[PDB]
Amino acid sequence: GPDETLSLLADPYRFISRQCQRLGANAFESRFLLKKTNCLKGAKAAEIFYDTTRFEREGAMPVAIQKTLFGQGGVQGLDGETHRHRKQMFMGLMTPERVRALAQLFEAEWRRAVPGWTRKGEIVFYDELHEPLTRAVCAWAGVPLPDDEAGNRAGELRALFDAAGSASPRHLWSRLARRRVDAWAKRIIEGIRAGSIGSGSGTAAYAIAWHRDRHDDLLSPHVAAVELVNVLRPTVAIAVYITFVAHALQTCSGIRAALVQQPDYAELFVQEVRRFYPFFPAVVARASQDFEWEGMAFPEGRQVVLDLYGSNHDAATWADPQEFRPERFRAWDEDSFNFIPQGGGDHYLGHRCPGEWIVLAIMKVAAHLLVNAMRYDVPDQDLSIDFARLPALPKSGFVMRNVHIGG
Ligand code: HEM
Ligand SMILES: CCCCCCCCCCCCCCCC(=O)O
Repeated sequence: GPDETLSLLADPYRFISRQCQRLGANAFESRFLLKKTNCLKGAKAAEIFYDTTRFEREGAMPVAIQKTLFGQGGVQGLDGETHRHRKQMFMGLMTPERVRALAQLFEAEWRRAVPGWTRKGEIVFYDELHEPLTRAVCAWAGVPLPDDEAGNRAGELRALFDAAGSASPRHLWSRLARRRVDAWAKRIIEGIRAGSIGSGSGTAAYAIAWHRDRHDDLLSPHVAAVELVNVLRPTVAIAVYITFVAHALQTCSGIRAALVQQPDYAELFVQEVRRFYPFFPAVVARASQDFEWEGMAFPEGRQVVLDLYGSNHDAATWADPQEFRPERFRAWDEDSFNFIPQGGGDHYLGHRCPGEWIVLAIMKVAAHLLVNAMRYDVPDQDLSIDFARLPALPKSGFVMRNVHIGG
C-alpha cells in the first residue's frame, strides 16, 4: 500500500480512529516512513499490545525520538527482565508520601510565581507553567537548581517534548536541548556518586545515581542521566494537562460550580481531562513472534502502533466519548486496558507510565488553585484545540489577564 506518513503527521491524534471508523474495524494495516505498520485502537487491541510475549520495544521508536524526547538507553527501549528491573527503580519513587511531597512543592512554586503573573498584567498560561514545575520537580528529585538557572532549565526541558514533534527549526532546538539536559543531568549523577552533591536517600536523583542493574553494576553515567531526565521532563510536561484543566473550566458549563461544591468531584474531573483531551498520541512496539489476531496478520517484526487518543474515545467503552463529563468515572471499573492516556496494562510488568500518580496529584493542585485561590479574567481568544500540534494545546496557549491569588 501507499506511505501515509504525511496523512498521519497532519492529523496525529485522529488519523487512526478516523480510518478505523471508515473501515468499521479496530485495526488496519498501513505504512509510515516506508515501514508496514498495523494500527490498533480500543480495549481489546490494548490488551494484546501489552502482551510482552508478543510485543517488544527494543529498536521500535524512530531514532529522531532518541535525539529528543526519550534520550538514549532509557527504560522506554528495554524489554524483559532488563526492563522490569529498570522499571522497579521508577516505581519505588512513587509512594503516596513522596507524591504528596511533590504536589506540595508544586503548590508552593505556583503561589511563588503568581506575583510575577500579576505584574505582567497578561500571561500565556501554558508558557508560565514550565518553570514552577521545573523548580518543584528538581527540588523533589534532589537536583540542585540555582534561582538564576531555573528559567533556562525549564525552557530546555520544555523543548524536549514541546519542540520535539515540530516540523521546523524548533526540532533542532529540541536536539540541542537534549544534548544540554543530558550533560547537566550527567554532572548531577557524577556529583552524587563523588559525594559533592548531597541529594537525600528518598530522592529520584539519589535512587537513579545509586541504582544497581541485574549484574550489580551502576548505570553508566549517560544512562543514569537519561533516566533522571525521564523524571524531570515529563513532570514539566504536566503543563499541558494543567492548561487543559483551565480550558475545561472555561469551556464546559457547570464544571467550576461542581468542583467548588462537590469534594469527590475533583478526582472525577482530572480523570476526564486525561480521557478527553489529546496529549500522548500513540505508542509503538514490534511483534516479537508470528501471530494472528481478529483476522489480521502480525508477522514477527511487524511495527504496531496503539492509538491512545482513539482508545480513550472508543464508543464501545464509553458510550458517549465525544462529551466532557467527569461523572462518567463513577461507572469506571478501573480496567487496565480501556482507559489509557498514559498507557495500559500493569506498571511493573509493562511500559505503562509510572508518572500517573504524580500527574493526578498535580492536576488536582491545579484544579484546586484555579477554582479556590486564583482570580483571573479570560479575554476573547481562540481556545480551540490544535489537533495539528504535538503536544496539542488550545491555539492561544490559554491567555489570562489580571491574575491574582487573593481569590
Ligand atoms: C505529563 C503527562 C504524561 C503523559 C501524557 C505520559 C504518558 C506516557 C505514556 C503514553 C507512556 C508510554 C506507555 C507505553 O510505552 O506503553 C509513558 C511512559 C513513561 N512515563 Fe509518562 N506520562 C506523563 C507524565 C509522566 C511523569 C510525571 C513521569 C515521572 C516519573 C513519567 C515517567 C514516565 C516513564 C519513565 C515512562 C517509561 C516507562 C516504561 O517504559 O516502562 N511520565 N508516559
Ligand atoms: C518523526 C516525527 C516524530 C514526531 C514526534 C512526536 C512526539 C510526540 C509528542 C507527544 C507529546 C509529548 C508528551 C511528553 C512525553 C514525555 O515527557 O515523555
